[PDB]
Amino acid sequence: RAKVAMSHFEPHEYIRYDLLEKNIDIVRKRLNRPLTLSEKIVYGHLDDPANQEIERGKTYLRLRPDRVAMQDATAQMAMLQFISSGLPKVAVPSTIHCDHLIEAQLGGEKDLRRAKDINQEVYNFLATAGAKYGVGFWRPGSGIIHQIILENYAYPGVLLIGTDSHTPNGGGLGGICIGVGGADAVDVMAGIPWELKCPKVIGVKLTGSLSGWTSPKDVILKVAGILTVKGGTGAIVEYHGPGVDSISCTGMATICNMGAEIGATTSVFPYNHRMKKYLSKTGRADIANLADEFKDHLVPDSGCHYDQLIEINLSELKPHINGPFTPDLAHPVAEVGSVAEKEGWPLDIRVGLIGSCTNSSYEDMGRSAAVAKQALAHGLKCKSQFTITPGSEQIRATIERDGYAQVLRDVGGIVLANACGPCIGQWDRKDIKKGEKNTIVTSYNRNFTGRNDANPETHAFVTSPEIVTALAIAGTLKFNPETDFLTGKDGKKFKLEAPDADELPRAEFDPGQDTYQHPPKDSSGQRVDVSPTSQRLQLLEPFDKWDGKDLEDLQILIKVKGKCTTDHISAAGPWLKFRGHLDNISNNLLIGAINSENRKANSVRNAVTQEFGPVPDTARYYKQHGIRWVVIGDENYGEGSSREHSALEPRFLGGRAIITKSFARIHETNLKKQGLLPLTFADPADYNKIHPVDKLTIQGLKDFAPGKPLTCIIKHPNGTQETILLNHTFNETQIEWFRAGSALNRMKELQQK
Ligand code: SF4
Ligand SMILES: [O-]
Repeated sequence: RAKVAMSHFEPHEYIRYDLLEKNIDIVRKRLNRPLTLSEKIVYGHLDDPANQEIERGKTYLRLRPDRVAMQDATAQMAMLQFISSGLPKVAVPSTIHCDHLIEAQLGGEKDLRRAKDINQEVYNFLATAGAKYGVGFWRPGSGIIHQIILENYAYPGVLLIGTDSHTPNGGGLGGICIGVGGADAVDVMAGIPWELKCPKVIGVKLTGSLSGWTSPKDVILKVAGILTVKGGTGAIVEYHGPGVDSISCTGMATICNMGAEIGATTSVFPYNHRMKKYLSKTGRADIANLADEFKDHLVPDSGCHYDQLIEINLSELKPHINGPFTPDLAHPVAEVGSVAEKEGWPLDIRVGLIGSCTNSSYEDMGRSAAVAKQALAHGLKCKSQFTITPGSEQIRATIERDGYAQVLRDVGGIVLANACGPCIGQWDRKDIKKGEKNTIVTSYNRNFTGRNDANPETHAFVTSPEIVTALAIAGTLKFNPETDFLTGKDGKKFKLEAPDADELPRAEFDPGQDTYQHPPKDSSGQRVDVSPTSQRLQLLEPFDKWDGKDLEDLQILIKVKGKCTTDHISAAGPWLKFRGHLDNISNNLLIGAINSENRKANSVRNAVTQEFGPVPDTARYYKQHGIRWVVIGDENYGEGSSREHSALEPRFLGGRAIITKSFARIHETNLKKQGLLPLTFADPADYNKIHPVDKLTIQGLKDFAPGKPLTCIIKHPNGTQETILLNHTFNETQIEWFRAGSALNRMKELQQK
């Protein structure tokens, strides 16, 4: 047996491709059919491969992940729940990355110094709880969670879970990396099996090769346009075909990253020589050599069956730019100017923003610098404001060293700290006023309303970093880098040629400053202090167990119209200040959702006072008076970012059930984890039978069972009653979470008490 360590920081934790192989072989003896690559890695990690029921789309798999990664906006509540479990140490390699609480304002070093003073209490809490429980800690300034994972922790065949919806990024290195809520990370840190509904597999066969201005980002901008934001739900997207070898390993991670915007469980590429190359240049040639010996297990079987196949010819793909509003409104760059003109979207670009974990590779930075040096060679600078977010300290130190950062400063860019910043709305943006209509273009991934600056009228478009750079120099959406001319300082018209740049540094990567803090797994006599008067951190009081009774005469808090993402439910931005304080963050509950009654945000009728007011204030009034309530939603409810606060906050303010036409995956799991009932209409037209004034009784909880629907009695004010049926996806493990009041309550019953 080979003894190759999982990373440079865990020299004693070895990669177990021997167990992966053994489990794949138990499973293919049972199934007698070819396995896709995602099937090999996922079934290769089952807790019990001989007995597990495997039906794509139907069974819940009990899995053993190799490691857990958390970022600091979700690590605080995952760790406060681990502290209530009472367990002494994490069971698997786990890390915390401090990337979400650094606000962009002054640029780089100045913003990091300010964040360290402002967020002291929280960074402290996380560093101490990390030292105490055996969790590795990447300090503020070190980089964004997915770039640090790609550079240090992802490898072919890993099963990794992360408390962030863009965890799929690590699929660019052939692993299965899945986004989860904080309570799912607590299961694995605690050592119990992790459950995942068996995925469907969408295959995307790539043919030809990219060339010119077309980059890896255009592949997933095209795929998002084809599948739409609800097309990937419950499936893994598995890229394959001869065109795969023409994409860099970091380009593969860009594509897997943005698969989060079509609702996919994750995305994955097969192990090939581009990944081998990246592993060797990031100090992990021993891992590339071991994966070469287990190569058969890290590619799909011949003839495996995909549930949907899409074919993309890379040689015909053109540059794309998606938005405004939703990531699946796809346009060629060649025609977004004309469409904008037509639709009334501002053509003048105020800000061009590149980088973040989706698009800060060395190759991305080099291609953007290659565009920028052509503008500089004609005496031009950006017309738009222009920001650059490096995804890690290693990338910042290396592009600084190889000269790209200076080219990007000379065209007018400001380099921001190695942190999410504008990508999750941590941006002190003052060039526009709130409600001023304007257009920004980014090389990020989500461009939903208010995501980047909390201004509903900002039209955000997502594209590749080299296209953001060319459009920031032109200053307008009415500019096509492939066809159009700019006028230099000197009066000559010139055309931008297609950027060419190296994939990886010729020299090695410069790691930059010391940013990792290993746990004393010696010492650990750390005491975690949470002040009882902190406004930022609060220990959890357990939720009530189920009373054994049906839910009668539930009040509707709000019937939501249309789209309701986790940012409508639990907004980010300034509310990130309270991600470790459940009572204070609950003051944002559902403030962005549209009430069907009046089509306004944050204005619902209080049933007792008959005043219209804020949703959190109304939910606290109902709670205070003993009125149990419900939310009614439309399709794909809870779409988006993974924040379990979206499920914790309604449980905390007295909600009992959320009834919708359908749920996004991570949010439905988070609702079940927190003791709420996520239920869907057995007939979606019944959404129209429920009016805001109706009261509901959910009956049948005594006989709650997998596959059996619950009965809902709609009680109309005129005395009419209508019965409808509601489906649920609970298996009996999950019904036990409901009966105990939460999954954490259940686990504590199992820990002998
Ligand atoms: S907020 Fe943006 S930069 Fe931060 S982890 Fe998510 S995708 Fe990456
Ligand atoms: O994310």
